[PDB]
Amino acid sequence: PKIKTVRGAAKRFKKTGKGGFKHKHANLRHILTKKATKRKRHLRPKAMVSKGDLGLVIACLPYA
Amino acid sequence: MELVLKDAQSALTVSETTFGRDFNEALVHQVVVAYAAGARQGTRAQKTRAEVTGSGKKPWRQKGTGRARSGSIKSPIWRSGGVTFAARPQDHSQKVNKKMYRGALKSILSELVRQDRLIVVEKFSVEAPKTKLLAQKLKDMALEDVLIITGELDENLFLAARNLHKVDVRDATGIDPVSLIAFDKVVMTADAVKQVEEMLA
Amino acid sequence: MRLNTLSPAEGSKKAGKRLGRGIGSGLGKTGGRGHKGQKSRSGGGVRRGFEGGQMPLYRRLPKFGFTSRKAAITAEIRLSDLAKVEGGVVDLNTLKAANIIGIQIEFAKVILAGEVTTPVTVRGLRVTKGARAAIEAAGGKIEE
Amino acid sequence: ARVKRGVIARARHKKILKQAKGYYGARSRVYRVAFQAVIKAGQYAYRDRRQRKRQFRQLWIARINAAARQNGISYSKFINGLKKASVEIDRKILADIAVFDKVAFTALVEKAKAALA
RNA sequence: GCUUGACUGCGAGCGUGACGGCGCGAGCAGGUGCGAAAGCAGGUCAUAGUGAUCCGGUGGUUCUGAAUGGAAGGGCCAUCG
RNA sequence: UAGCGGCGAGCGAACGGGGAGCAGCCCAGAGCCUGAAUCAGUGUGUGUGUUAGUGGAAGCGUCUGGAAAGGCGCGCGAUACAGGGUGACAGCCCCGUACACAAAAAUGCACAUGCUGUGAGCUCGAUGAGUAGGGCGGGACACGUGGUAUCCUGUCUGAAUAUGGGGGGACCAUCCUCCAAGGCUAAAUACUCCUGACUGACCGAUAGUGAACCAGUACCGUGAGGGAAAGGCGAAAAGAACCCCGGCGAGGGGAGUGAAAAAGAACCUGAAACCGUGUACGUACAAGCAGUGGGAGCACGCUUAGGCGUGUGACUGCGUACCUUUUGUAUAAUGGGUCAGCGACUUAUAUUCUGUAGCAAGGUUAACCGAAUAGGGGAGCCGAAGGGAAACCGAGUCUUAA
Ligand SMILES: [Mg+2]
Ligand SMILES: [Mg+2]
Ligand SMILES: [Mg+2]
Ligand SMILES: [Mg+2]
Ligand SMILES: [Mg+2]
Ligand SMILES: [Mg+2]
Ligand SMILES: [Mg+2]
Ligand SMILES: [Mg+2]
Ligand SMILES: [Mg+2]
Ligand SMILES: [Mg+2]
Ligand SMILES: [Mg+2]
Ligand SMILES: [Mg+2]
Ligand SMILES: [Mg+2]
Ligand SMILES: [Mg+2]
Ligand SMILES: [Mg+2]
Ligand SMILES: [Mg+2]
Ligand SMILES: [Mg+2]
Ligand SMILES: [Mg+2]
Ligand SMILES: [Mg+2]
Ligand SMILES: [Mg+2]
Ligand SMILES: [Mg+2]
Ligand SMILES: [Mg+2]
Ligand SMILES: [Mg+2]
Ligand SMILES: [Mg+2]
Ligand SMILES: [Mg+2]
Ligand SMILES: [Mg+2]
Ligand SMILES: [Mg+2]
Ligand SMILES: [Mg+2]
Ligand SMILES: [Mg+2]
Ligand SMILES: [Mg+2]
Ligand SMILES: [Mg+2]
Ligand SMILES: [Mg+2]
Repeated sequence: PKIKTVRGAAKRFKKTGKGGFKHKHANLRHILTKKATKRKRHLRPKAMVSKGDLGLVIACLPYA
Repeated sequence: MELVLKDAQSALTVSETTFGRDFNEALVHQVVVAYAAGARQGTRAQKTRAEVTGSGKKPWRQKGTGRARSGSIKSPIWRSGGVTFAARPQDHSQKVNKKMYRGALKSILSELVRQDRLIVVEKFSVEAPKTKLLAQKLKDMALEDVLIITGELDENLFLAARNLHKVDVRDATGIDPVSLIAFDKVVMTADAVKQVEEMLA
Repeated sequence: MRLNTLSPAEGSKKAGKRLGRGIGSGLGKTGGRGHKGQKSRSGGGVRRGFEGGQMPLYRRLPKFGFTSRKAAITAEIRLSDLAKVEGGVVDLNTLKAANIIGIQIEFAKVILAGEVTTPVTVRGLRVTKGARAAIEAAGGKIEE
Repeated sequence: ARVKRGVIARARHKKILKQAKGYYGARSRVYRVAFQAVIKAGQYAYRDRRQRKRQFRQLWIARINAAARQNGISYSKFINGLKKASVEIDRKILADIAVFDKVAFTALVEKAKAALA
């Protein structure tokens, strides 16, 4: 049978050009009043998955 | 390149890419191996511990008896038990790329003309379907173990070769890699080689 | 060239591992599985993404975005594909006939990829400004 | 392709049992015990190829010491005398001379005593 | 005393974490305060005062809208439990 | 994939495309024409099967041997060198095989035809109501009630009826498309208790069916049920007349048979554990994983004065099994009485990486067709472009008023 994608991972990681994965930052859902604007601003752009975590992501997204 | 006929003593022009290329042993070996795998029937099976006839009853209680613990009389450790990895009917056929198959035939055909194992004649036939005639004809050509390839499959030539062990006839479209290697000589009519070139581009 | 003289290429038929076949093999008595624990057991091992109980990476990060149904019916065409078409004039139908875009494609865009050499008439397709210059440079014509 | 193990298993069990000839009891009869006995015998043989070189040198030194004291000198002063006399005869030969040729050994002691004196 | 820089968009370059993250930051653009001006201000002498994701709420939104025009729903931004 | 999902674990379409196969009809109704197509039943004839069958080619000499089919020599057949048997391995000894034929009788399938029933065609009408829909409770749809279309209905209700109604994923408008609440329908598909033929990089008596054998038996259980062990003399029984010991025994020794009886029915081969008889050497003042290094003596084979080999091993140095598990085991921790047989990293499908081969900005087909491993089939899949949540832009794009 085909490998099944972890659908939860597919909704959180997008494959980039050179094979990396981009993702949205955490800590930007609620409780922002107490967060400094500088901190919230640096959480808006998408970030790349770190090298230590690529093994977990690739295993969960075999068809990405 | 020219393929000199054996009787008419005239040359026959053929594509150099088909009959004059190098011998790619690694390529030919894969196609020959894949052809043998395609011949496998693969009809066999054993019984796992699930298929062995018997009861699921525990042979004796878990503790107290002083024996090694057992859970099923069908265990593969036991005599008459199942096979641990019992076989199933499988399919051993491999895939061969179209270009790798055709590329291997060219390397085989070009190797045959290099070994002088390919004989080209203008025509090859017998009057009546009698193996005595065909056996006599091959003795005249000093041939005993030979694969004969013709353009149109004649019934008389087919019947006359059926009982000859080291001889078999074949249509131009019916050639296979292992047949071209298995036989000592390969006799092709001038019509067959023409049809083979169109088959191999 | 005989059936008992063909040989495979050097280094093409590496032998497989056979676990638990004595000391000399280097894989005996454990099959390279270590000593104990979950991973040494038959059928043992944790599922994908499991990190021992810590909130896994694909769960501590937020979901984002949505999937566009229009992107599935949109394709991009390279300049090098304009010569594969039949007849010169390119549109949705001629690109589909040339097996260049999918049968369900409704929107197609030509981009500056590859190179075009012959005059081509693009019709009913969006064209990037870079590809528009290259098509007109080869005597082509672009019409909406 | 079922493979019966009977022929090759008996061959290698006989190979072990043949090397265990002369061992006492089950050590020359049953494979489980004979196999351990053969492995242990190989370990001892490896170890004793090194010990043999120590035991023989120890024997030569003892014989040289005896023959030297028959001539009025200890092994220590005798060896030191030979090195001061630039004689490079090893202990296997000295012990051999000490047994089979007394007069040649006495000549060596005279050579050693001269280098000391 | 006068004030709202407890600004918006960014950010060279570092620090610290297995990671999720956390921290420092000159300078640039827009607009502003105080000062005659040079300048200073992106909260508080510094280091504690905190909670991922999911689900859902509220406001906004030259994004999407399952025949089409809308809408619902979704996304994005701000924010709440 | 789109989606569904304590948005967890997992579940998982459709549209569309390529193929196999292809078939459409009837009632809710009268009339005219009428019994006209069609199907079924029931006969008949023709054809082709099935159920017994018939014919079916071609070799001798010599050597070894118990025996020739083997060796050697010289022939012959082949639309027959599939296979089996025959005193060892047979194209030509036998049975067959290729091929050519064969049915009184029953029967399958086709056809044709008869009989019986069946009704075609045309015009004009008609157009499935406690139903659709709805409320409530459930279920089915990939879709867990969610913004939830669609389907089913236990309960309560309840239309319109072609000027009409349904659907197009909440819903409305427009447009498109179809006509529910009556039915029938071959093929492509699934399966094998069973029959025949054939095949196998399937097993070869602890294997293969539990069962190669009088096995679902013996045996076990109140019962449901459970469930074994056990194959091989030889070519041919020619299976040992007769004699002797013995209990008119068992068993054995002769004789005889046979190529072989050390093939004698407890029968091919006959391993190991285990138990004996004989010979050589050692051993009754000697302490322990029983060996190893050194080593006398004795016995024996030699060569031969070779002073070597083999067996034994007085005496002596060193030396606390193996596996497992552990920081660590002679451990008084685990496991093993021994031998023989069996007994554990596989298979399928996806995916990634490495090697290798082909082709190369291209590569490759899947199902399927196909005297089929060929060839056809390019539906598709991957790659040559990315950025963005997305519209969109595009060698750039996003971010931002920039
Ligand atoms: Mg938010
Ligand atoms: Mg079995
Ligand atoms: Mg093919
Ligand atoms: Mg481990
Ligand atoms: Mg273990
Ligand atoms: Mg451990
Ligand atoms: Mg296509
Ligand atoms: Mg030393
Ligand atoms: Mg400023
Ligand atoms: Mg001022
Ligand atoms: Mg403070
Ligand atoms: Mg719409
Ligand atoms: Mg007959
Ligand atoms: Mg005959
Ligand atoms: Mg709609
Ligand atoms: Mg229409
Ligand atoms: Mg059995
Ligand atoms: Mg046996
Ligand atoms: Mg059973
Ligand atoms: Mg059995
Ligand atoms: Mg008797
Ligand atoms: Mg026997
Ligand atoms: Mg004594
Ligand atoms: Mg000791
Ligand atoms: Mg312990
Ligand atoms: Mg350890
Ligand atoms: Mg302990
Ligand atoms: Mg110790
Ligand atoms: Mg112990
Ligand atoms: Mg003890
Ligand atoms: Mg204990
Ligand atoms: Mg024990």
